[PDB]
Amino acid sequence: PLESQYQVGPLLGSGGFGSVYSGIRVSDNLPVAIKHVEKDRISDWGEVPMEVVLLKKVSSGFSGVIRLLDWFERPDSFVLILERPEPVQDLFDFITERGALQEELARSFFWQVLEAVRHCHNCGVLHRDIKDENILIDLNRGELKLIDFGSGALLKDTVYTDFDGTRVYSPPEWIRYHRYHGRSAAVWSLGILLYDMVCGDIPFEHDEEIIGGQVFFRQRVSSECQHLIRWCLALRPSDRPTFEEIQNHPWMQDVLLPQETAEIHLH
Amino acid sequence: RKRRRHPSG
Ligand SMILES: Nc1nc2ccc(Br)cc2[nH]1
Ligand SMILES: [Cl-]
Repeated sequence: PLESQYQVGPLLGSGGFGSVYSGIRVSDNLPVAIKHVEKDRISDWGEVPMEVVLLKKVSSGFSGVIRLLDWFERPDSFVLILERPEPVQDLFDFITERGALQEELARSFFWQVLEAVRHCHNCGVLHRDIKDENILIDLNRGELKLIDFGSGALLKDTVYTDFDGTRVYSPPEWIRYHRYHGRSAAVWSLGILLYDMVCGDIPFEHDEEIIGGQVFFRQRVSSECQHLIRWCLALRPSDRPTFEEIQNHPWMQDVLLPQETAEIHLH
Repeated sequence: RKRRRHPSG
């Protein structure tokens, strides 16, 4: 049974990830998101779509990744039931409405994203589409959640030569050579994300900007934060920081707790 | 300056 377990509400959005509806689990009124993905658009499979494999690998009590509650196969599609925080806003819309974020808030958000991406990598999962559009803010708890694992892959140490994430977050070695390694490409996208948070939009729109190696700051940003961004956006992948080096960076120290973040910046 | 979403997938 699928139409009897959940009450379907309005469409929340559609795109490369499929179509996602608001829903409620009938048994206990739990808020959920109901995500439909057409089979003809699923490139990678595992043992079910790769998206389901990856979501199951990262599922746990840890709150930094979206929780897959259940899934169903239909003749032409798969349906994924995801936890739904309420109230919620994705980080793209949040930055559009707020503009450039205060660095204390960017620090808290960026820290939580780093913890979530570390969790993915610990679980053998490479997300490959880290961006503000794919991060949800649980506004009451001040907790961020990664969503949209449909571009992801099993984490490996050899080279990737396929990519279907977001090009303006993709690294210059992908643009130039169609070759990247998982961790250093993730760090590049985290540099784009951090710039996005503290400047109000991403730094690069065009391939020539991505490979050019120049970061111009369009908002007042602290020297420490600029340093961390430029390090994550190093042109040479081996010149980028590890996740440990990012979290030990001086700009990242004294992070707010999630509930402190909600009370100061979200309530 | 225009801010926009970007497709993936
Ligand atoms: N793409 C996409 N995945 C989602 C998971 C939960 C909620 Br709430 C909204 C979502 N949109
Ligand atoms: Cl999702």
